[PDB]
Amino acid sequence: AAPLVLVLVVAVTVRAALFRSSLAEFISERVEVVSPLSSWKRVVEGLSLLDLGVSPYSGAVFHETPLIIYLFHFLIDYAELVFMITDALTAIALYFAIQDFNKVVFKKQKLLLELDQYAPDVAELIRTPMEMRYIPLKVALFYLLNPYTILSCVAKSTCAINNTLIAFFILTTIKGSAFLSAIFLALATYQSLYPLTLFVPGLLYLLQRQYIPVKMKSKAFWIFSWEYAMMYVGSLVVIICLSFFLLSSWDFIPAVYGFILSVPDLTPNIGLFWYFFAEMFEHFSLFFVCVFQINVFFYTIPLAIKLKEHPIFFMFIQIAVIAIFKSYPTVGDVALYMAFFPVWNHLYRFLRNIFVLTCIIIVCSLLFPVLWHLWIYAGSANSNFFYAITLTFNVGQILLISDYFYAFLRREYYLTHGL
Amino acid sequence: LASGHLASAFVASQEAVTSSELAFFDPSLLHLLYFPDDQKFAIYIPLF
Amino acid sequence: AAGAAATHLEVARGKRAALFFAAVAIVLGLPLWWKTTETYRASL
Amino acid sequence: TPDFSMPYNVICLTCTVVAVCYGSFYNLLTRTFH
Ligand SMILES: CCCCCC/C=C\C=C/CCCCCCCC(=O)O[C@H](COC(=O)CCCCCCCCCCCCCCC)COP(=O)(O)O[C@@H]1[C@H](OC(=O)CCCCCCCCCCCCCCC)[C@H](O)[C@@H](O)[C@H](O)[C@H]1O[C@H]1O[C@H](CO)[C@@H](O[C@H]2O[C@H](CO)[C@@H](O)[C@H](O)[C@@H]2OP(=O)(O)OCCN)[C@H](O)[C@H]1N
Ligand SMILES: CC(C)CCC[C@@H](C)[C@H]1CC[C@H]2[C@@H]3CC=C4C[C@@H](OC(=O)CCC(=O)O)CC[C@]4(C)[C@H]3CC[C@]12C
Ligand SMILES: CC(C)CCC[C@@H](C)[C@H]1CC[C@H]2[C@@H]3CC=C4C[C@@H](OC(=O)CCC(=O)O)CC[C@]4(C)[C@H]3CC[C@]12C
Ligand SMILES: CC(C)CCC[C@@H](C)[C@H]1CC[C@H]2[C@@H]3CC=C4C[C@@H](OC(=O)CCC(=O)O)CC[C@]4(C)[C@H]3CC[C@]12C
Ligand SMILES: CC(C)CCC[C@@H](C)[C@H]1CC[C@H]2[C@@H]3CC=C4C[C@@H](OC(=O)CCC(=O)O)CC[C@]4(C)[C@H]3CC[C@]12C
Ligand SMILES: CC(C)CCC[C@@H](C)[C@H]1CC[C@H]2[C@@H]3CC=C4C[C@@H](O)CC[C@]4(C)[C@H]3CC[C@]12C
Ligand SMILES: CC(C)CCC[C@@H](C)[C@H]1CC[C@H]2[C@@H]3CC=C4C[C@@H](O)CC[C@]4(C)[C@H]3CC[C@]12C
Ligand SMILES: CC(C)CCC[C@@H](C)[C@H]1CC[C@H]2[C@@H]3CC=C4C[C@@H](O)CC[C@]4(C)[C@H]3CC[C@]12C
Ligand SMILES: CC(C)CCC[C@@H](C)[C@H]1CC[C@H]2[C@@H]3CC=C4C[C@@H](O)CC[C@]4(C)[C@H]3CC[C@]12C
Ligand SMILES: CC(C)CCC[C@@H](C)[C@H]1CC[C@H]2[C@@H]3CC=C4C[C@@H](O)CC[C@]4(C)[C@H]3CC[C@]12C
Repeated sequence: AAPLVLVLVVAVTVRAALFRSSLAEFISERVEVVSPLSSWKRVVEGLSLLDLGVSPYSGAVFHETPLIIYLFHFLIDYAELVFMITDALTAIALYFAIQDFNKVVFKKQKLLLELDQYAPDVAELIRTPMEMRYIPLKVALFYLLNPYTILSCVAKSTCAINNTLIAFFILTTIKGSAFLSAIFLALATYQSLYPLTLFVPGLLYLLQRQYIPVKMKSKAFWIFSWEYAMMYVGSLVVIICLSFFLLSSWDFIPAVYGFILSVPDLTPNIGLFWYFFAEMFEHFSLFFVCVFQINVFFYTIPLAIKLKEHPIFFMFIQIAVIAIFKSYPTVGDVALYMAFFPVWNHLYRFLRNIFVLTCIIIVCSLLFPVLWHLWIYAGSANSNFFYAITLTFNVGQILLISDYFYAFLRREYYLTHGL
Repeated sequence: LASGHLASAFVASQEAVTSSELAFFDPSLLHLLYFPDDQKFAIYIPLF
Repeated sequence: AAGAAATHLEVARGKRAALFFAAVAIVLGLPLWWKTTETYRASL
Repeated sequence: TPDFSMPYNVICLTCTVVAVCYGSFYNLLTRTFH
């Protein structure tokens, strides 16, 4: 109780201290922290264009949804308070979700014990109440005190609101409400397109909570799936139709979703698209954009075949994949799946090459600003340095995720067959 | 021309020459605008 | 009798995943590459 | 400005990274412990 309040106080104090210093303007302009879809300056530009009588979507600078326009129209003066509130909200939601999940896990593990479906000598692999006591508080601390999250907050990037919506989706799903879950997933899909892939894991968790078997010759399964899908799609339809009536146009749609899907702007970031499409042969551009945006939606089905009985680990992997392979990535997207590492640290004995990967990620994080400076202000370097750093960062992320997946499977094998 | 109607034949021949030369000199028939078919394997090998 | 069931299930699931991989690979990669990288010629 | 000399190395490197991810996931999702 007191630990959570103390953590919140420390996080708010650090953010408030950094808001008043001489580094806020420097932080607000980093290409690693803001994107053409997240910058605060584009928000104020759109609001000014509306007061000059021009449509915000008639140019090439503003790519935000109308709901952001409404919110910040009413709260432009109190901007710095909003982001603190949102970060606290996502931390608290994660805390309570993890508490409930741990209860389910211990109860499920306890039930198997008497059905004696575990090997005779498998102990020291059994979860105990003394070790799961401080997992939620840790999760909250890892989210709040991550430098990526603090940097995102001081820059007033819109990614914080997206993270809050995802965290509320997780909280409502684990607590067992499907209507609110569908609403929050629709709100997350409205802002960015990729969160639609989290539809399958949440449905699997809900079905498992109802004790409904998942089979092709079942009746409850199909009815539940149909109801959930209908609620989600209706939510999306109503939000879009409501968005039409703010400015009486459909122009926001190509400005947002077309921009995400087609990647016209070539500003550098920590992703894999910008330099590839600045150095492309025009004959193959369509084929390559199609391939590299199918890659994101590719893994959901086989992962759902393998991880059918473990929906939450499935969610964690899917969020990491979205963060790695999106068109305009930011460190704020990276922090969200890093917040989940404490949940999976009982798998530490089966991890291999964790040390080198952590060191490499840490080094690349510091090497981004120095090489940006040497390229853009000194003139002593070129874009190849920056491209190499982005390549190394993404490779390290992929290796780390694969390691966690391997450790999970190895522990399952040892649980079933004997240590 | 075989039937002996000179005026209609003249008009038809005018249309024939106009259409043929319109097709022949089209700006899109320049070989230099298209990617060489020899180098495509370089592109498809790395992800195949 | 748990181990046999748990080896059989995992083998079957691996087979299913491999089949999905192969099916999506051919069924999308061939038509997509053919239709996006073709020289369009009309009829003469 | 970008580098005008290497439009062909970029394709190979980026596709190599994507292939690394694909190989890891395929090997993890298709095989079984023996
Ligand atoms: C750890 C696992 C890593 C996973 C994958 C690895 C990814 C990154 C890691 C290493 C790099 C590999 C990929 C790098 C490729 C591009 C980067 C590059 O090589 O460029 C050089 C950047 O320097 C660095 O890379 C290192 C600096 C810091 C980065 C550190 C690396 C990562 C560290 C992270 C962790 C460290 C510790 C952590 C542990 C705790 C810059 O050099 P430069 O620009 O001078 O040279 C280029 C170019 O050189 C190359 O790119 C090398 C070619 C192959 C490289 C790929 C590596 C192979 C395998 C790597 C193994 C890694 C491990 C993987 C296994 C896990 C190239 O040769 C030339 O083509 C290029 O152009 C050249 O630029 C210059 O050259 C020309 C001549 O000067 C010039 O051309 C112009 O001038 C000519 C006139 O003569 C003209 O003919 C031309 O037309 C041209 O046009 P011009 O008329 O001049 O117009 C001018 C208008 N501006 C170019 O201009 C010139 N720039
Ligand atoms: C595969 C494509 C077309 C996507 C859409 C899925 C359909 C194939 C699903 C939707 C509803 C399903 C049906 C829903 C209910 C049943 C009844 C079920 O049998 C019972 O309910 C018997 C009850 C008993 O006697 O215990 C057999 C499968 C079947 C026909 C299902 C077969 C698969 C159906 C048609
Ligand atoms: C809820 C989800 C599953 C899809 C259903 C939502 C529909 C209510 C929306 C989504 C996208 C919309 C379309 C997006 C773009 C266009 C192009 C637009 O064409 C223009 O006139 C644009 C430029 C111009 O005004 O000159 C006409 C409306 C239309 C078809 C929109 C009609 C309404 C649509 C189908
Ligand atoms: C959750 C499921 C059921 C549906 C999710 C919604 C998407 C399927 C829809 C919603 C809005 C749509 C977009 C609305 C407007 C456009 C612009 C339209 O024309 C363009 O300007 C294309 C861009 C370009 O080629 O430059 C092309 C399709 C696209 C991206 C649409 C693609 C499909 C989108 C993303
Ligand atoms: C579950 C749904 C989202 C379908 C599964 C994902 C893919 C099969 C589809 C869905 C949306 C598609 C994208 C929608 C819009 C575009 C923009 C389109 O851009 C243009 O045509 C403009 C010119 C160019 O840049 O080539 C290129 C293909 C792409 C990325 C599409 C590639 C294939 C995607 C990722
Ligand atoms: C009102 C809007 C702006 C923000 C809402 C934040 C607060 C009120 C919400 C967010 C997450 C919520 C918690 C999520 C889960 C649980 C577990 C349940 O067994 C009791 C309620 C409890 C503990 C909720 C209490 C209220 C809560 C703390
Ligand atoms: C504008 C922002 C704040 C969203 C507010 C909540 C939105 C998502 C609410 C308002 C009205 C709601 C809809 C009202 C009725 C239905 C019919 C039901 O059979 C499925 C769900 C569906 C389609 C709801 C989906 C969620 C919904 C669209
Ligand atoms: C149905 C979903 C889930 C999967 C199917 C893949 C869809 C989304 C993808 C795969 C290949 C894609 C097509 C590939 C190339 C072209 C040519 C040009 O006209 C641009 C769009 C268009 C026509 C794409 C439209 C979207 C497309 C059809
Ligand atoms: C969205 C998804 C469900 C539809 C897209 C097409 C994919 C998923 C379909 C097309 C052909 C299908 C395969 C056809 C036959 C078999 C053999 C059976 O013994 C197990 C399932 C398996 C291996 C199917 C898995 C799913 C599959 C690969
Ligand atoms: C990358 C994933 C996640 C999305 C889509 C994967 C599949 C459909 C794509 C990715 C790379 C593609 C291949 C890339 C290059 C070539 C060489 C060409 O001469 C024939 C088609 C072929 C062999 C493609 C087939 C389809 C392909 C295998």
